[PDB]
Amino acid sequence: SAVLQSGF
Amino acid sequence: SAVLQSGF
Amino acid sequence: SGFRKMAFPSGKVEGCMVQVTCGTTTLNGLWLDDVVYCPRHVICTSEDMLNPNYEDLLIRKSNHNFLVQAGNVQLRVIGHSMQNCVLKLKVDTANPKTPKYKFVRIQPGQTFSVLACYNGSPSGVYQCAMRPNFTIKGSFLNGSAGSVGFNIDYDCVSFCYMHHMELPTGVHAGTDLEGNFYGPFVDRQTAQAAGTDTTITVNVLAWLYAAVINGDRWFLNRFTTTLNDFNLVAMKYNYEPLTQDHVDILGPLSAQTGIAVLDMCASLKELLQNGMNGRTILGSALLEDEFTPFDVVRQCSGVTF
Amino acid sequence: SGFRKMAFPSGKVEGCMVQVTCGTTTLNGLWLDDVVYCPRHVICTSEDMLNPNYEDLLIRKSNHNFLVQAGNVQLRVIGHSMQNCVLKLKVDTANPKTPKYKFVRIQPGQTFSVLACYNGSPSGVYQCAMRPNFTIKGSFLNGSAGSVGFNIDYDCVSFCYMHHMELPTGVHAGTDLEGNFYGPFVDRQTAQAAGTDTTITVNVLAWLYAAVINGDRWFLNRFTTTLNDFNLVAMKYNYEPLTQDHVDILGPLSAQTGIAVLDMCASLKELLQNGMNGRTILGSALLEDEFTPFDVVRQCSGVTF
Ligand SMILES: [Cl-]
Repeated sequence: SAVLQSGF
Repeated sequence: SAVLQSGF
Repeated sequence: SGFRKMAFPSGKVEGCMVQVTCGTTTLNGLWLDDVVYCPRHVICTSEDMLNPNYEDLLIRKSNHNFLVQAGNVQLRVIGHSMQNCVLKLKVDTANPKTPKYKFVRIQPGQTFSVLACYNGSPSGVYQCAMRPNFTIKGSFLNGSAGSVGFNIDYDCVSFCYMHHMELPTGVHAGTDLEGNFYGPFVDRQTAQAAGTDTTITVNVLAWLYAAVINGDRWFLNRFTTTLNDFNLVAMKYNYEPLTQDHVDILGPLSAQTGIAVLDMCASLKELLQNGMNGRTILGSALLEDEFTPFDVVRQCSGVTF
Repeated sequence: SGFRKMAFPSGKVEGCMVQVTCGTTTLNGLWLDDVVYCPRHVICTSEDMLNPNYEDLLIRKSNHNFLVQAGNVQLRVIGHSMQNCVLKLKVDTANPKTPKYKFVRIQPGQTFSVLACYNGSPSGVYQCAMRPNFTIKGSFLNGSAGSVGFNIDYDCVSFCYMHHMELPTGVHAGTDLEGNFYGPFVDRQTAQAAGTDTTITVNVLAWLYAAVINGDRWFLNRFTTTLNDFNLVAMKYNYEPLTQDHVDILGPLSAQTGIAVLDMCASLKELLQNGMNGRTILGSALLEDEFTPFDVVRQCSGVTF
């Protein structure tokens, strides 16, 4: 699937 | 031969 | 001489990168004048990503819920709005390092430099193309969302891409700086797939002209072709159609080398039908399609900014 | 994910580039504090290049014979000396944009970013490796001499390369910032040739680890090899010997992927003896040797500066 590339 | 890469 | 995949100098963009944090979610933002632009998924948690109602999630956010850091300087957010898929955070200081700039929406086949960033600090710069299927083949990890793609013309930075997400097979998808996605994608953790990608024919032809200028001419044959006959073969190998506008755009390179575009096309047709037989062009064993004609001209004539 | 040839952000270096002109000869210089460093061939005319007596030519130059321009600002030269193959022009203003910096002499196999410049203004940035024969495969036109190669560590720029000349077959040769040439070359328009180049084996192994991290694992076999047996095959294909230090340098990548270095070596040996059979690794149809192990770690872990 599509993965949103924000971070922790 | 070797070429020196200065400019005009 | 020599020919390399060259990115734009990144200094003008580096002074614009900040970190935006909303709770545990952190990504990069672009600080221009008194506005910070960032992907709206910063207001998401990990559970919200499957099906986020972005309006509901943003109604619950106050200005102070956004922590914006430019290096050591914390910036006070004094307003916020959502435009399509990007947040706009009004901040109380204008960025002193703001360059002259434009927002542009690029066409597939066009190239740009990406400044890969994490936590508001740059990791690296590289050039990439907008693929015909509206993805780019970048290098992006978690945290990179908000990194931007750009072109430079003299002193004006044209921002054309904000990074948002990774799609299956490791390709990347994002928006223009007005927050509209390139291609038929949405900022949701759903099943989405990049469509079939094709080879940007006009860019391959530009790269073969680059090779000729650098003295790699073994693939030059003696035949010519018609545009329609060329496009019959190109189509079979998943190449985009060459249009008369493309032929005209290749005019300066054609004039420089003395090789008509339709003659270069005859040589490309033979490469496609017969392979390279172990040979390389410009150090490459595959045909390269991520140099536009302008990219070749810039690199081979030394345009500066 | 994804993997690309990534250059360092160039902002810190861009603020240091100036134009140096001595009569009709013009090239780039590096303005650090109150000194401008540039290749000494700027004091040459086109005839002087065949066999220049640099001491005689510089005795005839006064401070005012050097025109140094930083954009719009003309800089007054108040002293000049020659150190090996570089000029040092003392100027009357210290560069306010001087970063924290070191001069380093890099080893063959190491990589760095080049900021290609003409007339003191940047055209582009790209990453390159110091080849085993002490050349680099750059992209440099007339006017580019004085462009510099660099690495960044946090805030410190390590300058490692100043460009001077092009050798037959389109490879490039230069000096460290103390003015000593890399390799057995001289700044003269004489017959000089790059020696036989070899493939940096430790870098190929780093790149194969990069591929595994990105999920390209088709070339992984089930055998192992000894170091000595590996080096017998590598030598046949013009690869550098792998040393135990190299095996240790590959340790972090090995640990990350769970593949012992000697197992990766067994897979490289098969690629060398059998080819790729039309397949690609990381989008490439040839083995790539211009990513160091640190380059892979930086890109795959997202180190910032
Ligand atoms: Cl290739």
